[PDB]
Amino acid sequence: GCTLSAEDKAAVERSKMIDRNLREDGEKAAREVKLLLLGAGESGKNTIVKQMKITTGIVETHFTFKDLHFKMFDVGAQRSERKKWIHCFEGVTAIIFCVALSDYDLVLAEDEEMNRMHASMKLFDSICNNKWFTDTSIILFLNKKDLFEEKIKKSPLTICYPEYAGSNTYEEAAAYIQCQFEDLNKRKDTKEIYTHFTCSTDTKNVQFVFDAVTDVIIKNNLKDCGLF
Amino acid sequence: MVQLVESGGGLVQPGGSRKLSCSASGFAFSSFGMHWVRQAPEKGLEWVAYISSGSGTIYYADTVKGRFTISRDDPKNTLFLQMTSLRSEDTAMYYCVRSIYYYGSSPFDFWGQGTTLTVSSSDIVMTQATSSVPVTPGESVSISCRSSKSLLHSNGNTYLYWFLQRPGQSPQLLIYRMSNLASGVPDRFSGSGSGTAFTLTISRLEAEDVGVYYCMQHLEYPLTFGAGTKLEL
Amino acid sequence: HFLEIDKKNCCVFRDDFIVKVLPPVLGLEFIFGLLGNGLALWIFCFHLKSWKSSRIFLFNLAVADFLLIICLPFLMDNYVRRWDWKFGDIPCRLMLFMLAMNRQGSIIFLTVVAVDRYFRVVHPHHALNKISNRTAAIISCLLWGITIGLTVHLLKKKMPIQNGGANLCSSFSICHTFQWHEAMFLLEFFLPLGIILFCSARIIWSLRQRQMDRHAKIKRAITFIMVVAIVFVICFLPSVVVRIRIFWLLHTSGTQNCEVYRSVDLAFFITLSFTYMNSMLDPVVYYFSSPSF
Amino acid sequence: TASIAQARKLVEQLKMEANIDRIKVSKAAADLMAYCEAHAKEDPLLTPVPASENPFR
Amino acid sequence: QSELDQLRQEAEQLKNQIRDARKACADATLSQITNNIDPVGRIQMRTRRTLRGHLAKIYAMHWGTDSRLLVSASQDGKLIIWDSYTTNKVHAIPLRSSWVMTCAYAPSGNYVACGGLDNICSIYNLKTREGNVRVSRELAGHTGYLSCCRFLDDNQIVTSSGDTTCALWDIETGQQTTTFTGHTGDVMSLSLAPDTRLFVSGACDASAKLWDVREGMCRQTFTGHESDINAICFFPNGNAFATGSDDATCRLFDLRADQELMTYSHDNIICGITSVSFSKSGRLLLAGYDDFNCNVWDALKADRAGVLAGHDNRVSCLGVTDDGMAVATGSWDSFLKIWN
Ligand SMILES: C[C@@]1(c2ccccc2)OC(C(=O)O)=CC1=O
Repeated sequence: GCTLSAEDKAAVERSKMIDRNLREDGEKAAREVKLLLLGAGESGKNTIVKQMKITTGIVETHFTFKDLHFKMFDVGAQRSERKKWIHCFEGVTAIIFCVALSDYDLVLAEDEEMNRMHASMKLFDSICNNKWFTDTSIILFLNKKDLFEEKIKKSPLTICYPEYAGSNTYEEAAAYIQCQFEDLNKRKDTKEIYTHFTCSTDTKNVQFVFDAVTDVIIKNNLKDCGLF
Repeated sequence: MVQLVESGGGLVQPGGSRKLSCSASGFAFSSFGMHWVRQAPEKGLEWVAYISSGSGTIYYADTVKGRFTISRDDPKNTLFLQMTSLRSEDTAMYYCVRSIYYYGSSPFDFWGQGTTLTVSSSDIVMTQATSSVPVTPGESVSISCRSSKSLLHSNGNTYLYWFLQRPGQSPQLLIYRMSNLASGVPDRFSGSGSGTAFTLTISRLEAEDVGVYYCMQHLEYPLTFGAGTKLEL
Repeated sequence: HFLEIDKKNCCVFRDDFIVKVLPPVLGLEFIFGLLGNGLALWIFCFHLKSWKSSRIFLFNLAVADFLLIICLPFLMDNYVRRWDWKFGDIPCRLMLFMLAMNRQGSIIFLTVVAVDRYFRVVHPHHALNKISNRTAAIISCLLWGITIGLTVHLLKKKMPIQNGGANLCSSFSICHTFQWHEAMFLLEFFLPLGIILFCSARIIWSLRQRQMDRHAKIKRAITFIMVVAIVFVICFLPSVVVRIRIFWLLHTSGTQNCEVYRSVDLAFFITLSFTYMNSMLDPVVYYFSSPSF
Repeated sequence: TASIAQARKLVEQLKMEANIDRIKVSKAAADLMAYCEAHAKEDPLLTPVPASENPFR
Repeated sequence: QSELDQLRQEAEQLKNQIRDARKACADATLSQITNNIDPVGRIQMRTRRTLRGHLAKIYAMHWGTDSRLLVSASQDGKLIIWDSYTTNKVHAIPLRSSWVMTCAYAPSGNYVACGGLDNICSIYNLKTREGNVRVSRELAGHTGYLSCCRFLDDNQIVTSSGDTTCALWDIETGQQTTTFTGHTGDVMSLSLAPDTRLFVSGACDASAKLWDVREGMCRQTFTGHESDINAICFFPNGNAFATGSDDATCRLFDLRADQELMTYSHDNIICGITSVSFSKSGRLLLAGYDDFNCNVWDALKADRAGVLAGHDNRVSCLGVTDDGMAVATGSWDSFLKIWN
């Protein structure tokens, strides 16, 4: 009150101005959508990023669509332990996962016994059933589907899945893959998985992402009222 | 480089009006408070008006209350001073001063190069009894300033400022809050005091220290300057 | 014989069925509403941690309902003694202002909640859906000011006037001058009903068009949205219907002959407890029957 | 022979920490106790100060 | 594959003789001697200030040497300098990368540092002839995220990284003067000795190492923990340090005895330690936990002497002023509290 000198009052006014600027920046940040991009290096993250946007560390990509501002965060460059920094992304709107369909017959360079598809399944299981993402929806992308159609004839799907008992029909194999991936999650009530099939689709990927984000945002809005 | 350039002034008839403006460059204008300081042709400094960062706070001297108005244009980095009903006692050199306020900052650190205005035809009292101290190079000289009211505050700060005005130059800040050296000031200067009696000590006197020394209080809003003490070689 | 002149010609009736029917149901309403509203109140003030833009409106609804409930042990003694007000003169006009203010405030705060849910469901990306707690407070203050301004004229009126050895404390009497209070009674039900119906139909239409119906919590939200409209209509329709009947009788037969309003007056005063029962019913629909509380 | 260099470096490092001298645990315990006793009166946390000289009063 | 097996066996015997020497030099236990001293009373510290303005989780804080100013880093992409006496905000520095994990304040008070998932340590000059804070230097050597950084002086800074390495930097030239490469896991924390000639680092391989700043070599290695070490701090004397890990225990190590001295654990505490610090005299050991509260330990008797409660989320950082007057805690609930 009146017990402050002139310089003290001026410092208080400066602090108030800083507070106003901080609140404005916080509101501007809160008006925007955060997404985490995960997957294998060759699984098709780069083509997804290129479709959305039409050295080491963390790579941010910013794009707009129907007046909504998105920013994707790519953490593929961090080779360190994932559990020490994965808690920093708690609170993202959704997680985008990319899996290459043409990986069912390929194997990793490090281990020939360890095929790429099972490694992708292990990573998906670890990410989905995580203590930090128990309420975060996952957008799943299956990219190399024309190559999948080409390779489903010469190389049967039974190579990756010994217990597969279906025909070599393309949509049947795709349905089997999607069902196998969608069965890793153990919440089934707090988490929903959106699966889409994209090879070179134009603006279909962005529209699908926008629809999934709107569906997540509606259910988040219904949390504030309390009727959800 | 930091630069403050004022423009305007000249010759004004009594009772007329005129606006002075100051253009700033080389620093973040919108983060600083700004002051107008006056200089009579033979007398000392006299505070006029102040505007804070964000224009939230504005203060005026008693003699210019109502007649003068002060405004700032942040996007253009320009400060304004509109004067109305000018009197014969308004003739002076008008300086523009920048000041920033936070813990450990140095207010009144940079002064502009003022412009001459010519017109045709309670408060803390700061006293500098000595008006002339003839000196010789290499000698240690002390300059004393005393205040009617105690400048010590309950927070442990003593709001006393020392300034130096070389011949044909704008005033320069030397000591802020009674003990702290300004960034460019050499270490030969030293400040001390206790509440009411204050002193500035110059050691290993050079030939560039010839000028008028002023003491200022920053405790109460009507900032007041003591009559300067001139050093002659 | 039943004619009276409070300030104009106005029939007034004293009936025996009121003493039999109103005290029990009104006491049950009072106790249940007091319990529920107080419980929700001290859960809100203590157990909650973070306050959002919708819980502020819900808390305003709770305090309005609590204020309406706490001020009706005194009209129990005006019903058990036929029509007899022994509490004075100020405690009549003051509580009439209380009731006519809290009822409208409660209706406004159901409308606000309905509009909020509409904007959060149908327009997910909108500035209204993200507003700080400092704007909800000022909106609440403005709405309270609106309801107080619309109710304030009830504080200056000629209350306890002797008719046959008893004093009357009732702003709902069968007169003919078109008092503004009856217009407010009709207007506080017509427009809010339309707003609620529109904002409810659009929510289910959007939730069905976007195909969230397979989710169980979406179905629970849909049914708890239908419950609000059903409760509002069943609590506020009969009073308006009987008032319209009374107005039609006044326009056709005229006020020259009383004793033709004997049944409609009793029906209106019996059904007017449904508005009070609404304040008892809505705390559990809005507060307790939610996944988070 | 890519990792032979780092294995030999590890062996050399272990040889370096092998020759480092050690003292008794009791001496270190006494040193820590003496340090804690000497500066006991200078710790404002275990010896609360009056509100006259408390900056956060 | 023959010489490698011989070298591994030689290392096994080297570790065996190190263990034997450590057992031989362990004549008594610090708990055995200390039992005769009088215990400290119950510690009743109450909140004195609450600093608000961060809109996301707070990850790091650091006190100034004047014991009045402090800097805090949060995920909202802002670096705030506080005046703890008046709760005034002195500066607000917007970071280029909002994924900050650490922050440091220079002893002279002229510079501040921060870093995180960008693998870059940024230096900000707080005292410019202008009225703003601007970036002075950026260090881009590490190939992993930066977990800790501490100023040696105005021109030297030491950083720890997720690439299992620690480095000493020259700020003027922006170059790596020295590199430390002993660890086999992610380095999570480091502490500077009072004389600033040695420093200790704790990594995810459940080990701590004592480094020589000048020679750039590992002097000693300390074991005993079972999980990743998240925090480390020297005893005020400089001859000991304390580590906190994910196995819900804190331990004290002696440099001269090359072994553990005490263990600070309770059977009903099962969450990991996030931060640890000492009091001015070294008698009190303050540790932040995942269970939303800090525990004050008697560093000489390993008995809990107080509790700091009042945070609604995980306590991520804490520090004690250089004069020992106050303790500050930061939490994931976006609030900073000053205790006394
Ligand atoms: C019947 C009435 C009443 C009854 C007894 C005492 C006061 C008021 O209840 C309403 C009301 O709450 O709106 C108006 C009334 O006249």
